[PDB]
Amino acid sequence: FAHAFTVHGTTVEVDFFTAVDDIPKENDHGSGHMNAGQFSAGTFYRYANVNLDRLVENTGDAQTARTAVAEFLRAFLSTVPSGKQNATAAMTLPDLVHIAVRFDRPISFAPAFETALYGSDGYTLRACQELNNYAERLREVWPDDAIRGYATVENKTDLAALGERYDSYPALIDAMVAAA
Amino acid sequence: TFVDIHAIQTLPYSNINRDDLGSPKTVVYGGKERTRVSSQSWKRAVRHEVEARLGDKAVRTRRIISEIAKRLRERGWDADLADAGARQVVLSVGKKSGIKLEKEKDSEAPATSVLFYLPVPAIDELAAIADEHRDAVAKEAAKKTPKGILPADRITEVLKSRNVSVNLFGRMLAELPSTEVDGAVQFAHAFTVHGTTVEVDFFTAVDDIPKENDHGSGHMNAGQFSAGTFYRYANVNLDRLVENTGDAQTARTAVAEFLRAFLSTVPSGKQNATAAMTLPDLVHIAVRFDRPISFAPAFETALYGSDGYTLRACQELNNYAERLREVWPDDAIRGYATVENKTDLAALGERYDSYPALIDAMVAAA
Amino acid sequence: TFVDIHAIQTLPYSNINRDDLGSPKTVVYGGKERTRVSSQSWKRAVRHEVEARLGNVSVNLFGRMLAELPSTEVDGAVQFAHAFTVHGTTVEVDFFTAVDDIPKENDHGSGHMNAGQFSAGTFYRYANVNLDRLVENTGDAQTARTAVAEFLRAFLSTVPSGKQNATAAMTLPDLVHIAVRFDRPISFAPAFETALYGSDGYTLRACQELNNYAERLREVWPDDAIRGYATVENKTDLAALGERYDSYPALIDAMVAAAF
Amino acid sequence: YILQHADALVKRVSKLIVNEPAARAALRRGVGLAPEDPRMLAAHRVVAPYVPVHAVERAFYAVAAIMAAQPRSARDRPNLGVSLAQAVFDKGLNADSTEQRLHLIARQNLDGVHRHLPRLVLYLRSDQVHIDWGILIRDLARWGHTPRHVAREWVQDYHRTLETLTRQAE
Amino acid sequence: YILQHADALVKRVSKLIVNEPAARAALRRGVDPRMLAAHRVVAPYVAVERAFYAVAAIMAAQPRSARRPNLGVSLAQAVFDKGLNADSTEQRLHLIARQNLDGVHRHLPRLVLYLRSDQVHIDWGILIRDLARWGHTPRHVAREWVQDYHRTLETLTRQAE
DNA sequence: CGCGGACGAAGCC
DNA sequence: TTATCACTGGCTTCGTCCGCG
RNA sequence: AUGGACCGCCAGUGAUAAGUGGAAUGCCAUGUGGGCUGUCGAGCCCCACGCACGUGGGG
Repeated sequence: FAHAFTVHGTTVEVDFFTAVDDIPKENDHGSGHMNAGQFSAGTFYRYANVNLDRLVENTGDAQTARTAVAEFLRAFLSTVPSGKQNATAAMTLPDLVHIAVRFDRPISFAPAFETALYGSDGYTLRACQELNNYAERLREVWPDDAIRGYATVENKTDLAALGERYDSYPALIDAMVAAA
Repeated sequence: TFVDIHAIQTLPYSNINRDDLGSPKTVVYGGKERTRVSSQSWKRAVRHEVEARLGDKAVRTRRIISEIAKRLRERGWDADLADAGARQVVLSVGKKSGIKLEKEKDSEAPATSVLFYLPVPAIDELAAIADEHRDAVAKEAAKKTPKGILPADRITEVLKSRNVSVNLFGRMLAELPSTEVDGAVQFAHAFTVHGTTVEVDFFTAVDDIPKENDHGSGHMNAGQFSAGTFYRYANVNLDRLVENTGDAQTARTAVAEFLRAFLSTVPSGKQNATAAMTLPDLVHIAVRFDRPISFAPAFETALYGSDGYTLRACQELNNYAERLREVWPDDAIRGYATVENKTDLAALGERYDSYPALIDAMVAAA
Repeated sequence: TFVDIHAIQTLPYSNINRDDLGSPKTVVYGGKERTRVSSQSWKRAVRHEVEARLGNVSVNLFGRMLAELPSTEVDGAVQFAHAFTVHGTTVEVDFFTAVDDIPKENDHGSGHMNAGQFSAGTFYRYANVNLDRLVENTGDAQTARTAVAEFLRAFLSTVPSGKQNATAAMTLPDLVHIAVRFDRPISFAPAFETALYGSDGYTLRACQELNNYAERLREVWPDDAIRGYATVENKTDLAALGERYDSYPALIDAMVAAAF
Repeated sequence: YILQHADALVKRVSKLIVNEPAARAALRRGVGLAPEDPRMLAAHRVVAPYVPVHAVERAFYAVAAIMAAQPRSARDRPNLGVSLAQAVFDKGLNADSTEQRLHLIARQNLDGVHRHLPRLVLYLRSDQVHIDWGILIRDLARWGHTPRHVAREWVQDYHRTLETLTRQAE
Repeated sequence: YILQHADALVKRVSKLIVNEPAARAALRRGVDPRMLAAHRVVAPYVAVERAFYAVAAIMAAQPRSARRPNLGVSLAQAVFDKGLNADSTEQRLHLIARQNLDGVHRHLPRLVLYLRSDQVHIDWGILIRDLARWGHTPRHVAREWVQDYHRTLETLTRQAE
């Protein structure tokens, strides 16, 4: 399980906040001083591997490995860490998912985003297009028969390199897990 | 005769190989600290991929006696006779009475003093040699100070058997210098192109069953990590590899599989927590006839930063390669493969579309 | 007539030669310890490339064959200075552990814990060769040609073989300066008696420092010395070192030609 | 040199703080932030004119703001290491833990010192520990040229003064 | 670089405004289709494009009474010399130093055109390259403007000893 | 059967 | 929290044994 | 041509396996940008015409 980092550079945004004392005091209202807690936002890139032979060795059976992997992938998309959420409701689904079944070796696409995106305009489209371009370039540089596939919310691009497109995340997971 | 491979490969928040405290190994190079991946670790990753892919497996172990004892026990020997016979196997060699042994640990066969690096079938052959002399070992186990009985010449000839990994990386065994084989591959310490400060991650481990003491006051240990674009370099002295393996065809297969493994493998350091598996952004194979030349001085001046280092690093290796070809004229066959298409990189020779195509063309060119 | 060479060859993380312990050899100079590769080690390497490439000029150019009995010429008319780093260098410890392949029902009790010392830096190398004694002893001036030319290129190309399989320290000098001097040999070692400060690299800075020292010494002693230097950078001019050359073998050719 | 302007900032500020509430609140909002950042521009009006490489300016702004973000309980030539060791021995702070934080700052870069520094220094001034801000300022200025040197001085001063303070309690 | 073309715009345009009224009126209406009448004068020399067009137009919309230092030093000297409000021009400077590339061109015209009102000297070339520097280093240029203002204000006050 | 090369015998606790 | 922590050598003369030719 | 000349310390090596920083929080209450103000004879050359006051064509 890789460390999810932002595609673009993000400066920490200090958020000044206070707690109101409910029973009125004349001086306290004018003074009004409390600590500042810092937040941040951005488009995270996320990556993870599942070494199937070792998982089959752990569970023993291949069928339990299938349920474990499929359910795991779905959990991987669905869950969010919930750290400080009652204050900021950050529940969100990934804008793009790209599952690949590599037989020789797993290959992360983190170098695609080492050059931070400049900004001023929405990063989602540029990030998806960049992951596309890098996926294309890796299949060119490293020829392989790995079964690829993706599911995306944006329709502005076809994203040819990410393999066959599937309409929904559960359909994609089911097809890929059944494909391994 | 010198195949040398250069490579630029980024790793994100990797921490692939740690010192004793978990900090990534660093070089103060060019006046600036740069995290590095030790050569021995990556060399191990490459040798495990090569051995796994070519099917022949070498074993670097300090506890040969126990293993030979297990094989002889599977051959029908009693456990005590297996132990005495394996002790005879390691006792019958060396100048003095025998190979030095570590203090015997209760319930297990003693570990050899020095690590052995030999193929698995060679271990089985040692078991067979100890097997055909079953009566001599049976009689000598009764003696208080049993001496070596097995022929020294036959055992020494079995220990000289070479795996592909020994032909490529070499071995050393001090007590029997006749078996020592000089390595044919030079593996440089992969350091970052740019200066990298070790980033500290403060992690905690959650206790699942709720307790008041469990949370609030309790704090959990901090773990270090680092990221960056490593520069990687390696040599293969072809004449020595051909002399070691003997045949030229086996040298070709060994080199091709080695280079491909060199690109493919990653040291696996806390990878179950970081997933740093990544392909090199650039590869530059050269077949040098006069001498191998590493491009590490190209990055002795640390890159300033603020912008993505891959492109600037590739342009710098290109520019430096051009200047070295002008300063040191040679007919060395160069060639590269890169993911970025923003530059032609004229000095790195003829461009090949893929890493396996590049490797095959270059190895075939030697 | 003495032809001497100054080079500023850098080496990545390596331990080319080492003491009786693991640490590399170090000369405390300018108040700052700085790693060195002793003269004999590099010279022996040079001896093997020169003699290998030549297929008795080796008992003349260098003092005497190691395995031969003294043949009344033990001196060599070649003087290798001990290479030392331009900057101060802390010996950098590399902790390493040998892995045990067979595993018992216990985990990771590795085969061998240890720590070996290594270091990296930009060594300032220097050597001189006394042509006159070489001509008087070898006889034929053409033998002198091949000996000095082939010796010079060998001086540039070779690097000692020590812990190299674990560290690939192969490299080419960044700066080479061959000065055919008739008055006397001069080393620019005191140019770096004040270790350069770090954090931005040293190749360029060391180049320009050597340029300042060459400028000044040439000022104190203006001579008819034939000079020339070759670098792997085109960005900075070093007027004090002579005329620039596109490459190392071109330079060596021009200076061997200059000697006769 | 630098220390001269630093002393002007320490008297001025330290004098412009306890003697001003609006300026104190306008400069404290920029602790641990680049001088480039808009959110600290309200601070330039007080500190910008004394900025005597670029690292410096970052140094002065930093300290000035961090020095200003202390609680009033802390308001009213030794280094920072000696101040920390004496704070451990005297005030009884954790020794082993302040130990790892010192060892983490000694590795940072010019930008890392200003992001790891505020917690220990502002917390150190909490529980009224004496801190010579001028030396700290010139130290943050010394990261632009000799980061490792200043780091080594900080750590050495800490351990040496801790040892001497423990041995003098014979 | 950029400053070279900027100087071409300052001389060429500085002549067309003070010289030909129809062009002056056609470029000043764009301080979008409504500014296309301006391209005919400025388009051939051109984030930088937005910079050039805006600065030429704004430079051109001054009154006739108004027809290497930065903008901050020009503002501070305008405060000290012409006696403009200091504290208020102060908040407007602090508001521009935070804007983005599109915000500088919408908050900028009032202070610069009003600054040139009461004949304050303004080096338009530096201002142009500054508006060009918002595409890559907005915060940097902002910091330079503010710093120049306070530093030159302080030095101008101290030199009046 | 001859020649060459390698190891041992102390002195030493 | 636990397990792991190398070898080898830079003495003396000669004789004998062993490997080789 | 210097207690010197000649002169390698050197062959080998995973630091490994494991890990929420978590729970809570109004920067709130107050404010003119105000007064003053018409945008009303040099223009450099060629040519044509002319009542030599000027008219007209072309740049």
